[PDB]
Amino acid sequence: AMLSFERKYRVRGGTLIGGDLFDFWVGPFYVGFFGVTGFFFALLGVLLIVWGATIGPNAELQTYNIWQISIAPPDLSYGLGMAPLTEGGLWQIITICAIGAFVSWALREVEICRKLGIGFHIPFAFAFAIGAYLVLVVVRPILMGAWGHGFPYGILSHLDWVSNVGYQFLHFHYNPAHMLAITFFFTNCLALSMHGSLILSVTNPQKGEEVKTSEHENTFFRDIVGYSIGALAIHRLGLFLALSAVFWSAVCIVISGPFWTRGWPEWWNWWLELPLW
Amino acid sequence: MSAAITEYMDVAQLTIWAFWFFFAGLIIYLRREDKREGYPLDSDRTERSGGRVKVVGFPDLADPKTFVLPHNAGTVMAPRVEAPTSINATPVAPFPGAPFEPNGDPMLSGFGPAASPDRAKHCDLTFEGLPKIVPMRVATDFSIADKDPDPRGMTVVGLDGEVAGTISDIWVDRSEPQIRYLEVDVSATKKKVLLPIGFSRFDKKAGKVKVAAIKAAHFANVPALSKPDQITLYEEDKVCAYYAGGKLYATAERAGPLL
Amino acid sequence: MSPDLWKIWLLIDPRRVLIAVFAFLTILGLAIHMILLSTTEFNWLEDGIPAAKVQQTPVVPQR
Amino acid sequence: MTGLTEQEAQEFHGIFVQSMTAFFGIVVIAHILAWLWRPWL
Amino acid sequence: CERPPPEVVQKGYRGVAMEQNYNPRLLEASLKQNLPVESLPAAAPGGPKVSDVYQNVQVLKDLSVAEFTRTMVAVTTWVSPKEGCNYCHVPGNWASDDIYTKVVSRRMFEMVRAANSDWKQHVAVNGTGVTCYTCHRGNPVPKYVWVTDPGPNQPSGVKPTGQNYASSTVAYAALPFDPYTPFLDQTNEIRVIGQTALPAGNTTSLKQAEWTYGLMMQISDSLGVNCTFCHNSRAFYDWKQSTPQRTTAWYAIRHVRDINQNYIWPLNDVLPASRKGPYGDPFKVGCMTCHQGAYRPLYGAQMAKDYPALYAS
Amino acid sequence: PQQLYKIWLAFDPRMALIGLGAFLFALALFIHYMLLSSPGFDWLLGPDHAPVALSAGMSALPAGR
Amino acid sequence: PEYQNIFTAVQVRAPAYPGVPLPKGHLPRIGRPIFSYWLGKIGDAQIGPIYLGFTGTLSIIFGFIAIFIIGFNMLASVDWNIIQFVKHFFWLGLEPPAPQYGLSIPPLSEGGWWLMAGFFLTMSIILWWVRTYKRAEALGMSQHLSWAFAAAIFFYLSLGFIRPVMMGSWAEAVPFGIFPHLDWTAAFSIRYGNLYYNPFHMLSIAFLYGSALLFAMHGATILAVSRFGGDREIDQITDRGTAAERAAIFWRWTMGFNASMESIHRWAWWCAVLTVITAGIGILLTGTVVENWYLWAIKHGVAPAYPEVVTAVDPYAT
Amino acid sequence: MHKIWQIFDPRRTLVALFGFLFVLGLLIHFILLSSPAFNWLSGS
Ligand code: BCL
Ligand SMILES: CC[C@H]1c2cc3[nH]c4c(c3C)C(=O)[C@H](C(=O)OC)c4c3nc(cc4[nH]c(cc(n2)[C@@H]1C)c(C(C)=O)c4C)[C@@H](C)[C@@H]3CCC(=O)OC/C=C(\C)CCC[C@H](C)CCC[C@H](C)CCCC(C)C
Ligand SMILES: CC[C@H]1c2cc3[nH]c4c(c3C)C(=O)[C@H](C(=O)OC)c4c3nc(cc4[nH]c(cc(n2)[C@@H]1C)c(C(C)=O)c4C)[C@@H](C)[C@@H]3CCC(=O)OC/C=C(\C)CCC[C@H](C)CCC[C@H](C)CCCC(C)C
Ligand SMILES: CC(C)=CCC/C(C)=C/CC/C(C)=C\CC/C(C)=C\CC/C(C)=C/CC/C(C)=C\CC/C(C)=C/CC/C(C)=C/CC1=C(C)C(=O)c2ccccc2C1=O
Ligand SMILES: COC(C)(C)C/C=C/C(C)=C/C=C/C(C)=C/C=C/C(C)=C/C=C\C=C(C)\C=C\C=C(C)\C=C\C=C(C)\C=C\CC(C)(C)OC
Ligand code: HEC
Ligand SMILES: CCCCCCCCCCCCO[C@@H]1O[C@H](CO)[C@@H](O[C@H]2O[C@H](CO)[C@@H](O)[C@H](O)[C@H]2O)[C@H](O)[C@H]1O
Repeated sequence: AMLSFERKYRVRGGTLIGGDLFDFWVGPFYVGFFGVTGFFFALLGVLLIVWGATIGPNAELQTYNIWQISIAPPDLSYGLGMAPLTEGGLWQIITICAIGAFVSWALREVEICRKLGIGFHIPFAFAFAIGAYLVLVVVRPILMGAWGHGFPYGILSHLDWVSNVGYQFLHFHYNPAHMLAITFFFTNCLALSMHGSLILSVTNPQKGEEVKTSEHENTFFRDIVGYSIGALAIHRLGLFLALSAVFWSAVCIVISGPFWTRGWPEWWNWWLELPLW
Repeated sequence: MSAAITEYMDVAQLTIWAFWFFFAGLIIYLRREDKREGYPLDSDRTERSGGRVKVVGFPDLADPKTFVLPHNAGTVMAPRVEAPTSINATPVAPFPGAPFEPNGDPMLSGFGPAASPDRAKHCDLTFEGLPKIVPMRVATDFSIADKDPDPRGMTVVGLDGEVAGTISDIWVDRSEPQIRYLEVDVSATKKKVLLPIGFSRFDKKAGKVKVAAIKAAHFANVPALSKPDQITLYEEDKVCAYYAGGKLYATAERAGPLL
Repeated sequence: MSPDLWKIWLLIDPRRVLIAVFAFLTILGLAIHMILLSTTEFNWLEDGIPAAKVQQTPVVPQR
Repeated sequence: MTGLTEQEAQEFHGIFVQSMTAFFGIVVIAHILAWLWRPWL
Repeated sequence: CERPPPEVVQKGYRGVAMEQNYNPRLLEASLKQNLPVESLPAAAPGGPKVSDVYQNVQVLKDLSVAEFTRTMVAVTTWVSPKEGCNYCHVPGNWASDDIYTKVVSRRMFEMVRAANSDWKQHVAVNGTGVTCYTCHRGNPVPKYVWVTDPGPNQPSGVKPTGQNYASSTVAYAALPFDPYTPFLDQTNEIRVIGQTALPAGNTTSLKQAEWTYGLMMQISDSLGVNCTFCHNSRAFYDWKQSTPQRTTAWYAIRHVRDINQNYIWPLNDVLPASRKGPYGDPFKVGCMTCHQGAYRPLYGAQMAKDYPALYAS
Repeated sequence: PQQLYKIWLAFDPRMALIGLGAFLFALALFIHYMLLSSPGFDWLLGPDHAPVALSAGMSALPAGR
Repeated sequence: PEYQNIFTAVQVRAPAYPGVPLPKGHLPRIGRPIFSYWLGKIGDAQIGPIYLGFTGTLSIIFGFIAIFIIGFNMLASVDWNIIQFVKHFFWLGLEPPAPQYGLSIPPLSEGGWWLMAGFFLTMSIILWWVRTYKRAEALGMSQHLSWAFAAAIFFYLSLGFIRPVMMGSWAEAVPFGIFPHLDWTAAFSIRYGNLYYNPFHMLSIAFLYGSALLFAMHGATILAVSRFGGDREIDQITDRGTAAERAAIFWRWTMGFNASMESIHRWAWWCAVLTVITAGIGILLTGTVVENWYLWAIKHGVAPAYPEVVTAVDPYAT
Repeated sequence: MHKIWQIFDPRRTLVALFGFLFVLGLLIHFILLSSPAFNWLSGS
């Protein structure tokens, strides 16, 4: 329900669509109009995933093992048209439901932060992950030419899809945007570990000692590496790294196939064929 | 000493089960740490039961943790008791989960986006015991960076682009050199009010400050300081909350909806 | 062009356009010379003209 | 809105029209030569 | 950089992503480089026999004179069109053998006739066949031969590694750049993956998987395909989940080993020194010598069926 | 429509011209790219586009299920 | 539009801050701090000073020797041609001894230099860990950072030292190079049957994605409430203001549960450390108790099954 | 007609147009170089 200091903040208004029709709370959650739409999109998507598991790929390979349940996209011979329900149209319906649910979630966040009077950084950051998913299942299939290029919905089968797509270019480590995205991911993990460690160390000092001040935080990292970035700038940098990783991963996957159809090492030939050497 | 314990079990399976047990323990620990602020919850279940059933969920709360503050400022318990308050609003509808209406004049109501708790009434201190946020009239060793506007004498305009005063002084932070506040000399009451940087946009071309939170006529109700050289944690929160309330209560079209 | 074209410099300062043009033509010339060096028709060093007078051992025909 | 006088717009418009006309004439001549070299339609 | 869309061929189950992608412009340019040659008209059947008008015929003993001269005319076009017939035959007569080209060609005839009769599980699935033009393409010396690569120069006291150097033989990766010698000439194990879930006496090192990877990069570059043309990448060892082309490749490796060990090496005495590598071995045959970047030589053009002198019987 | 000039009483023209120019340029780029992808309307291939014919039993693409 | 606090509009310059005084028996800090204007638009515009003790000097010496050996071998691999060194720089590497030596010492050109470089680099890393511990303890702070660094060092040593000794050969170790060590990463997966089916690999990937998600959420949250003074996290921890309350309430309304201003930094700490812990185990189980991860997953009913639409005849089974 | 520049600033539009024209020219030249039909360096 409510935290002991929450009742001051449950005010009316700030909705995008609906007004007073859906302006209420359900337990701890705020629903609104987009809450209703997103919840029922998610419910239908879940029920269709369960039915697709019930039907199975055949009558012999059907199983309720959670690692082995997979719902697959259509064939490449259907192009961008609509496939029969049992032959890959269920995947398309579930994809539409998932997109609807994600957009509803983002809009509900926008409503919540309008109500609380805070900035809009959080839905803005969520839009990057939504865009990466959309590149995975919408932009790349259209550029390639068929819905069959999307990945299957299964816990272990989409790993098989990733592996085979990676080996279609004979060596995926030599993709340059892939290297940039991996560098950003590793750097983000390092920065998060350091931020957590420093805050906990300052807040929980040695025994029989008082809480440390803001000067200690800067002095520590100036004495380790000779530079300190600050309290606000560490959060700036964390957001920047986490979003750059996703942006460059989307770039790396959208150029594989649509814009390059050979092995990835060969792409570096422009460097090796310069007249300098 | 081999890799097969039985006909079906092996080492790499026992290792994953041990990891799952450790992970369950870690999740319980983290959720218990999460519950040091705002619990036990305030719900209908407690008040119907006459203050008998306390809503904490699972897991329950931890034993109190002690923070000791520097310069003999005192001691604070991480899980503590706080006095229940009477809000300045009134429910829109009697069913549970209904919103509240900000009774009175919404800007001067202390409810909704214009709400804040009551923090300690003492100034934040440096490593030597000085006040932390002070105007540049006492932090004389500070200076404005080169090739920068120096926003003294800039006119401040309200939400509707109407001038509401001029900047008189800049409040900076001794421990970390950066600007935390602007001082506006309102030309409607002959008073001076503080303005957080997070609510002001620097138009460096024409030398202006844009305040999109409240209108020009609203600069006459900003909460004031006790002394003209330092600020306390209470007053800073009050000043920020007053401007935050304008993000919803400024105009008739800001309550929504679009359709 | 128009006789009154000289007013253009009342909008653009000489320094920031002189630097840009001088830093631009050099890059363009380098790029064109490299593009010509890349082709087999307009490479003046390896064209075989005039004659070779350089003897050109077992070879590796995989490369 | 832009803080320009009337003549500060008139002279700019006149010189802009003259320069753009000359620039377009150049590219028209270039495209005529290119078409006389190798048609692309 | 390239622009979409590509031409896609699906090979596996939907959602498994076993597909081939081609750039149509690159495909058209590659097609322009692999056209076949229109065959000669059929000979008049009958007349004098070969074994009664010629002396030093050894390989083509069971033909007719018209077919014999037609075959000679065709192989003049396939191998040495610029030089003509004096390239192989000493001027003055035709029965003399005092030149190395005639001996080499006599061995090459047997190699081709063996290829067209003994390895039909490789070169006769669709009846494409093998002719002299498959390798030479009108040149006396084929364009895609290999020798034992010495690699970049090293200091006198430094032991070479054979890797960590950019090379087109492994498609510009930092893998061992000479996979020909241990696999396509000698007979080393290509399999490195174990076939049990738990350890049982499989002590293959991690450095041998890189040699296998280099050979596979060379193979896929020679055929112009990717890995999923023959494999499912979640189990490279599993024949049950592979494609029918993997069996053809398995037989092709043995066919190339046979060609190198039994037809090319014994000729190392009579070939001139300009046909040998720095180690003293001649030019050898690989996957690139016939396919030249296509999944079939000449994309499967059938010109061997018109010449009955290229079959053992 | 008779009194359409009132539409400029609600929308600022200075932003409207920027938006219209940007949208029109984006639409033109998209349509040109779509034509460039299509196999019928591709002028970069040249007026004298002659694809390679297959003389014998040859196929440019391998077979697939 | 509204100020998003992504860049600093107006900067303020105060004199340099030497730092909190150190206790007796410490060397003075070296260097005089200077200010950078463009660096001040995103963070603090002050660089230096630094503290350099004895452990810090030893780390520098050991690490520079190791890096010099690596570079010298990369240069020798192209026969002292500096231009060819620049051309092939990303492809060059120094590589471990051959598999026919086991755990013995080969000649210099055949893996001795690799062993010496690895030893010196490991020594420098250990000394740097000791330096971080000492600097944490000199100011009266706790030792969370040294524990996280210890986890990273554990994964590094599993990757380079412990597993080769368990397998009994140096050829199982990773080379020193840009493209060479990516080749090693690919060959390791190929040799041991599709590392996607290693469950500790799955856990490690989950924790990496979780670290990215947690840092994005925390950064966006703190930037959203920074108009209330939310960036000063210590004050909010010791005296909860509107920033912490609004940050908690946003997430409680969004997903039903929330953390604290103090507690969230614990979620950050454990998520990153568990990324490398589960990594170090995942490769210690590979080749020692599991031979083929795909067959292991089939044995435990994890790998999915597909309809048989393409298949091949086995030439070893005729 | 001579009233656009009251709405649009001239100084920035000059540099914007100058940059846009050069970017477009470079793009068209690169595209033409990538087509074997219109390449003027190796086609002849
Ligand atoms: C053989 C295979 C190749 C390879 C082939 C590929 C292929 C193919 C891909 C990658 C992709 C990635 N690879 Mg790779 N990659 C390889 C080796 C690596 C190695 C390594 C150590 O070797 C690393 C670190 C990586 C790392 C990466 C990342 C850069 C990237 C994945 C992150 C991402 O896309 O976020 C994206 C994040 C999302 C999509 C999250 C979306 C979630 C949204 C918000 C939906 C909500 C979720 C859910 C419904 C909510 C409810 C759930 C519960 C009910 C609560 N690869 C090998 C060499 N790699 C992927 C990529 O770049 O994608 C853009 C990709 O497609
Ligand atoms: C872009 C930077 C990183 C990021 C940011 C980010 N994620 C976010 C947010 C932000 C800022 C939120 O505010 C939002 C949130 O609420 O967090 C608590 C969220 C969120 N990120 C989530 C997950 C998530 N983020 C990921 C990644 C990332 N998120 C990036 C690394 C991943 C990865 C890498 O895999 C996952 C799994 C959720 C916990 C949450 C959004 C919840 C949501 O959208 O709920 C609405 C939908 C449902 C409740 C049900 C959907 C119904 C569908 C039918 C489900 C199945 C769809 C699917 C296509 C089929 C199955 C797929 C198979 C692979 C199994
Ligand atoms: C929680 C797991 C994550 C993690 C954590 C982590 N890393 C850490 C720490 C922690 C907690 C530290 O405390 C420690 C540190 O100091 O952080 C600031 C560190 C660190 N993590 C580092 C790197 C690093 N971490 C990585 C990853 C990760 N670190 C994980 C994702 C990676 C990856 C993904 O590959 C790298 C590369 C270092 C920057 C630092 C530890 C540095 C160290 O120990 O160095 C010892 C050796 C030397 C200093 C040798 C120097 C010798 C000479 C100075 C060389 C002279 C030549 C010179 C290089 C020429 C070029 C010019 C120079 C001027 C640059
Ligand atoms: C038996 C039965 C009912 C079966 C049904 C099963 C079915 C069908 C389930 C499907 C239900 C579907 C499809 C939809 C329902 C959706 C509903 C109602 C609820 C789902 C909510 C949801 C998606 C929760 C996911 C949350 C998860 C898993 C991860 C979030 C990331 C994470 C680990 C967060 C933990 C740490 C937290 C709380 C961070 C937030 C947080 C941050 C980031 C701060 O910076 C901060 C700063 C200062 C103070 C506080 C905070 C703070 O709390
Ligand atoms: C101007 O610059 C000069 C020329 C001076 C120097 C320049 C050098 C350059 C350009 C260097 C470039 C280096 C690069 C690109 C390095 C890349 C390194 C990478 C990517 C490394 C990645 C992984 C390597 C790992 C994980 C190796 C780990 C090895 C370990 C942990 C081995 C430990 C071995 C031990 C402890 C062995 C002990 C055995 C004994 C003690 C007997 O050995 C003597
Ligand atoms: C079809 C029946 C023929 C004929 C008439 C010839 N060849 Fe080949 N050939 C191949 C290779 C790798 C070599 C060695 C490289 C070389 O020596 O140039 C040869 C060599 C010859 C020669 C000798 C040419 C010379 O250098 O003097 C001659 C005269 C010759 N061939 C004739 C490879 C192949 C093939 C690939 C497997 C095939 C098929 C053929 N050759 C077929 C023929
Ligand atoms: C984290 C929870 C862990 C719980 C279990 C703890 C005990 C773990 C013990 C296993 C450690 C690995 O133990 C190692 O296994 C391998 C593989 O079987 C054994 O190898 C041996 O048995 C295998 C299998 O029959 C045969 O190839 C041969 O007999 C021999 O090589 C080694 O002799 C043993 O040293």
